[PDB]
Amino acid sequence: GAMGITLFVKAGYDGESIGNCPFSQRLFMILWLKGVIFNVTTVDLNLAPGTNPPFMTFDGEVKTDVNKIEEFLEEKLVPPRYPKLGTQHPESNSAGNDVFAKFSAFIKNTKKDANEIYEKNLLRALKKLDSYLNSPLPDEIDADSSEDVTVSQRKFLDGDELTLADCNLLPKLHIIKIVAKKYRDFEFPSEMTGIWRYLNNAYARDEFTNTCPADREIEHAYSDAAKRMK
Repeated sequence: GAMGITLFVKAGYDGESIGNCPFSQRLFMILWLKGVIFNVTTVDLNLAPGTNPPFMTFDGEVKTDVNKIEEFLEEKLVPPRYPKLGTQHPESNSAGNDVFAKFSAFIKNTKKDANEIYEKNLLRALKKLDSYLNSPLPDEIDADSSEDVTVSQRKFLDGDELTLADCNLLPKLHIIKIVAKKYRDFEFPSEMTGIWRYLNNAYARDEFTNTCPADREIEHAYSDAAKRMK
C-alpha cells in the first residue's frame, strides 16, 4: 500500500517550486521538526474537487484542513521516534493569534481614510505579541545571570525549542515583514524588541529559513497592494 507522508503544497509561479502559503510552510516546518521521512509535492493545476492545495496523505489516506493535519501529526508522530512539539504554556497558543488577520485587513484596505484605523489595529496586535515575547515566562530562569532578568531571553514563543505555536505564527510574520515593507514601507517598530529578538532567533533556524518561499513569490502573491489608495 501507499506508505508514509506526502505533503501537497501550493506551487509557485514557475509551476514547480514552493509558492506563497503560510499554511503549507507551517506543515513543512512541523514535518521537518518531527524528524519524519516525508516528501513535498507542489500542486500546479478520494479528494473533493478543487480542495485547497495544502493537504497530506498518510499511508495513502487523505487529510485536509491545516489545523486538523497539525493535530493528526502531533498525535501520530510521538516519542521515542519523534518529538512532541506541543506547547507547555497555553498562552503561547494564543499570543499574536490576531496579527495575521489584522495585517490582512490593513494590506487589503483600499480607502486612505481608513488606513489609520487598520494600521493602529495591526500595531495594537503586534504590541500584545511583543509584550508576550519580552515578558519572562513563569518557569523561566536565567541560570547564568547574576543580575535580575526583566526581559525574557528565551528563544521562541514557548521556551528555547520551536513548537507548533512557532510553526503557525512564524510563516505569517514572515509574510507581513516582506509584504508590508514592499508595498507600504511598514516595518515592525524598532521598540518591539521582543518581536525582533524572536525573528532573529527564528531566521537562524534552518527549519524556518529554508521553508520560506522566495521573496518574489510572496510579493507577487500580494501584488494588488501596489494599487493606489482611493
